[PDB]
Amino acid sequence: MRRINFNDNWRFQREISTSLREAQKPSFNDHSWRQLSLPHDWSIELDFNKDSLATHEGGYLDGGVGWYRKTFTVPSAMEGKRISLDFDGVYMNSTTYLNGEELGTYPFGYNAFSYDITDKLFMDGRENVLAVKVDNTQPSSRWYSGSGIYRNVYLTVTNPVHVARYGTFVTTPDLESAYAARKAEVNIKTKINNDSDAAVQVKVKSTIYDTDGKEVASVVSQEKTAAAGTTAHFEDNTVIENPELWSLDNPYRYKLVTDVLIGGETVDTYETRFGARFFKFDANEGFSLNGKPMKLYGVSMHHDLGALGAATNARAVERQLQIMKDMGVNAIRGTHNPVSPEFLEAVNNLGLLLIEEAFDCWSQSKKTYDYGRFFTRWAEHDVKEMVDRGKNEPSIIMWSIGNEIYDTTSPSGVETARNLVRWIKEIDTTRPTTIGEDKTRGDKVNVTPIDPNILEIFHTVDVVGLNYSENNYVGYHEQHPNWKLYGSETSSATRSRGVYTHPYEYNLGTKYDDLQQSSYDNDYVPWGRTAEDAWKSDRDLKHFAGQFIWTGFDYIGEPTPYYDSYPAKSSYFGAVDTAGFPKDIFYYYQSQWKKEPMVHLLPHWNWTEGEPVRVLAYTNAHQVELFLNGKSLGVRGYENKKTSWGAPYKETKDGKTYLEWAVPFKAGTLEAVAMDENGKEIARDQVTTAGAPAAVKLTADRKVIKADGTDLSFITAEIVDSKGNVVPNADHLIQFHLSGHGELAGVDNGDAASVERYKDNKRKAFSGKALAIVQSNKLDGNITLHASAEGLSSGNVTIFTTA
Ligand SMILES: [Cl-]
Repeated sequence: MRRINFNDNWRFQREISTSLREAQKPSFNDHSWRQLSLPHDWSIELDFNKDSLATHEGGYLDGGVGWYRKTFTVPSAMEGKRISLDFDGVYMNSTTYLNGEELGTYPFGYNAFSYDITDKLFMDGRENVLAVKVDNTQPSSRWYSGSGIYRNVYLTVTNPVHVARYGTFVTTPDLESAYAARKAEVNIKTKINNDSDAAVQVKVKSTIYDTDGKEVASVVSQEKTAAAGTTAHFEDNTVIENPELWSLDNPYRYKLVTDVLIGGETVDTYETRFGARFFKFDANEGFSLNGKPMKLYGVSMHHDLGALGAATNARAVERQLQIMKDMGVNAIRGTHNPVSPEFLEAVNNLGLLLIEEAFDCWSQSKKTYDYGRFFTRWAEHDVKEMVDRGKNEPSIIMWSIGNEIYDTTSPSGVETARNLVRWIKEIDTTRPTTIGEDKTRGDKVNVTPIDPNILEIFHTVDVVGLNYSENNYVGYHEQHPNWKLYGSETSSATRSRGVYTHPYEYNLGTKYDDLQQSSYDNDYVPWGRTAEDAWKSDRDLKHFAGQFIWTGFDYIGEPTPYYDSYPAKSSYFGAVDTAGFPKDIFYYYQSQWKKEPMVHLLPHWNWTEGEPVRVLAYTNAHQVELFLNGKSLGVRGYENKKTSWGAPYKETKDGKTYLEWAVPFKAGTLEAVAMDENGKEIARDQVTTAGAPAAVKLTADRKVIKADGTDLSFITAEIVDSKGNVVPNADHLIQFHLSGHGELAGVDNGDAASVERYKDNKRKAFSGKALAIVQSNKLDGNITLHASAEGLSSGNVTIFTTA
């Protein structure tokens, strides 16, 4: 096979009391070391440490130095092949050794890297020893990084003449024109390395298949010389008749098969999935995909997967992006680093647009051990790795050169911004460059005079991302009519799932004794906005392409506004908690961004008789009538408004994008009946007063999963009363017992202020719920999860795994 899974049969040990510098030596004694499979994050397995050098920013989880070793033989089927060791990502500052000799060192923690080991392996079934030193000396990060070989590891095995790494570039030049003529013009550039010791003549055959595997196009290149140790470049054009475009609703991808021909014989075969799509950022009209105008309904996403830490998992990342798509999201910003290949696969298959972002710093460091100290020597390598990895991916629309980069106020920053966009364009000229810039925010009210160096950087990129800068959206468009503006980072409102504090108080960067934030859209950072305010500023302007809220999902670390407030260890920014459980604001975004009628009530209905409860309805319906125990508490409605260019939206006469009642509490059932303009019912939602806690209820998101050792079932554990109603403030400890053909990969409840382990077999409910993550093994069979709590009845669920 051309690519081999190399994740199995590793050994791992943290450096704690004594130096592991000798672990580079083949003869080093690792018989005491832990045996594991990658991917692996060593930080997520550790207890929280309030004295951690990671601090609150890194979620109080230690990093430090760790070593991996693998002892292996080479199969005889690999003799005379080119062999490379491919890491998708190691966090961070790794040094790799084979048979006691350094292959190299790799500072950056979020790019793939590769070492040719063809001439370094012992063949003849002799033992080889790989040793990887991982140096995550802290503090290295403003968010939870994780530590170790947290992404997949592979061998690439080819004949001496082969398609290079990232050796194809498939494009659809002038697709808008071609498509109106019922075709896609397909430009294919192919790089062939000759790693033999003598020149060859080589041709490239390019065959395009549809998703059913039907051939749709074919082209054979002219012959070209490839001298020994050099790359030959080919460029070929073909046509797909009546092409299927890649779009959000139909994320259709073709497959290019590249055959490398020498003397008519195939010496290499290489596959490239791609999509045909075109898009535009317009200074006046905003964004459009395949000629359809739309706003970017965007979220920022960090790379951790909650209770899995950084350790990549295709199903976990697909689940996060499915939940974002359910919220009405059409676009993601990879804040603030290249994403995993599993994340790319998910956005390509789900139909989501992606901004890929290289850097959280250039040379000026944000944290002592971050990439800043490497930047001046490695930035060209790392930015080109990101672009070269992702240039064929239809989901990727833009390349961000950085986020909130201090250097952009300096002439040094101007020169760096020119270098980064030049280096990107040497790989890919088909996508706009961008940056996320916060330093024009100024006083949040008036149009900020732009720093001269920021202004020259805004002229250097194709598309200007503003962070937290609503006051400039109109002014910069008027003063710079050719700029394409969007919100690269917005809101940073803070909220805890199921917490309904200070209901009539709108507070900025305020801490409470409960270590929580309120889900009335009424807690947000001093630089930020409510969800509503950041949305209104965008909604109202056609020229503004859209926005990427901070954030879609909670992540580990950055527990703002609880800066020094252990056990506050994970974020409040997410629309959805680390466990995948939506907060109320998830339904606010649905109400603004989706067409399918919905209505969502908050808060819960467990209060004290007589107390006036602030009741909200998030809804895209014209009106809602609220009922308590079957009796009307009154109709609330929107005006059917239009933006300046006639786009319809719903807002009250007082400017609200939600509906509101004040209800004297009476136990029972509160019901929201959503109606169209005519009074016809189009959606309903209810909340019931819960009784005493009685049982643990388990629900699997997927009852059947693959017995491949990596597929997951996400099990919701709820605390319910004797009628099955979720107890909305329940915090009961749930003990999980797993039996069968699987393992408990993690537990979570999304509570930012919990220092319960993620790697454990018990978890407290938070606001009624907890999560258990069940992983398959390689033998098919049944997995049974039993969940108990003191004084309650137990819950049980069976998962089937298929081989
Ligand atoms: Cl593509």
